[PDB]
Amino acid sequence: LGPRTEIANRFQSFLRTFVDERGAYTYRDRIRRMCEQNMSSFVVSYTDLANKEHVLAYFLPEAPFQMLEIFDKVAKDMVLSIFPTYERVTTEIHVRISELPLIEELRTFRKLHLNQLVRTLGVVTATTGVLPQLSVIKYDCVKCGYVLGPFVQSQNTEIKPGSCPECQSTGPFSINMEQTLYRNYQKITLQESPGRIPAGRIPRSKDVILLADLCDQCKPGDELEVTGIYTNNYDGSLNTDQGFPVFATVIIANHVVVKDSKQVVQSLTDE
Amino acid sequence: EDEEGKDHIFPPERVELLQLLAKKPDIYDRLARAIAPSIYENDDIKKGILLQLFGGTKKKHATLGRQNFRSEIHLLLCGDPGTSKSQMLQYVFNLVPRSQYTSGRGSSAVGLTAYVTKDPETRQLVLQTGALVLADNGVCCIDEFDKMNDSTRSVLHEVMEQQTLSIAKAGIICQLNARTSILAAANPAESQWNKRKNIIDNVQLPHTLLSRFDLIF
Ligand SMILES: Nc1ncnc2c1ncn2[C@@H]1O[C@H](COP(=O)(O)OP(=O)(O)O)[C@@H](O)[C@H]1O
Repeated sequence: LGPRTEIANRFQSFLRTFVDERGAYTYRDRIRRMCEQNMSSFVVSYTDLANKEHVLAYFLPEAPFQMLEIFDKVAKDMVLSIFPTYERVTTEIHVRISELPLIEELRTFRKLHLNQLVRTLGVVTATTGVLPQLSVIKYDCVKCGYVLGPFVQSQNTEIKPGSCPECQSTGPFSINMEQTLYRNYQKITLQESPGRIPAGRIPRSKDVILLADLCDQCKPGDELEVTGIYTNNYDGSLNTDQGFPVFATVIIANHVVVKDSKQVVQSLTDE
Repeated sequence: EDEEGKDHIFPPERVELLQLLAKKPDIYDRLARAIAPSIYENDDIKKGILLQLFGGTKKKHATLGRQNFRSEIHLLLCGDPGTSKSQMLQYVFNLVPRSQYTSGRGSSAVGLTAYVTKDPETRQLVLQTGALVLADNGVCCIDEFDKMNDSTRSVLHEVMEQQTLSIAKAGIICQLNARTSILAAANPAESQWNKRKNIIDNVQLPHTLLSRFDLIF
């Protein structure tokens, strides 16, 4: 729109306009430094974001999903436009945040926190190993023997259009094991620390999702700080019910931070 | 019979006979003489029993909020096997209102408290039951005192000396109320009390904790 175009423009006229470190801003060059090491995990400052334009604190929680998407789109359209040399290897991006003036302990988050901006910590426990999932929907026709084609995918929902090279026909189908896009996976099970309990009873816990960029960093019993966001499996079997819906809650990680972080770590001041 | 209080109130005609009994200076020995059904040897203690028959005074401490000194009454019987302590008091189990009868190696400390396990009624496990807090003010006729682990008998110090409980487990954590009077039928590590070796050491206990008791007749 007129205004709904200006989101990406604000990012563009942010990353090379809001400048500190005595000139020659990070996000002028920090993105270059991300492309250099082949990471694709650029991270953003909420502090600096508010120091530029406060506006995108309220325009986030109504759908932080679309905020993050409309950001990383800008990272591509900048990178491959100025670094078309990049356009072989990965050519896909998403960004992170590390400034949220809040720690929500566990046993603190409830129905108001639904599907919006979050922070919390805890302790790791046993979880899964290393697996991928899918990323794109494509099958194979057999009435005409064609491909159904690739189809636009919703987060956990079916598509099934009639349009396809088989005279837009062939309701039935089969599926291949290739020509389709993949995505690593790993899980976590988060517990709360033995210091900040309610002083003597059993503790609480909920589970957390990490994604293909995010695996083989955690371990059982490790130190941590994560933004994450509040999930909802939208149906853990609604019907003629219990005395209670069998619902659950997860957090999906955007930016995980280790609070030990025993590697060579810090950025550089300019001088 | 039991202790509802309301469903037990007596008529005045019985009060006639009750105060009639009270009108005997013979009453000091009458009920102690009415303790046994037929036993007619050396009842000289049955007067000492009867102060617990008429089971103690209620010196309440709703007065100052301080120091909570109940009229704690604690006496035990100890001696040889000849005495019918177990059988006398098996019959007295058929006397006491809160009649209990356990003894050394009938139930552990947790065999007295926290009967915790699964319950398929809830389809879950639950924090659960005990023994003594059902027997408040009551008695358990008890024998074979010198039979338990040190796990038990360091509980009894707590109650005999404070008449309390405060509990801490991973599930429920509790500060309940528990309080009552004793009967017991302790025994030594011996077959006969050894002549020229007092129960000051014969029964198996320490140096002045043996002295601690009110008086074991
Ligand atoms: N006055 C009495 N009336 C009835 N039985 C008696 C009397 N005096 C002794 N006995 C008998 O002596 C025995 C006492 O044994 P018991 O007291 O049960 O052993 P312990 O002293 O280890 O408890 C009982 O079997 C009981 O029949």
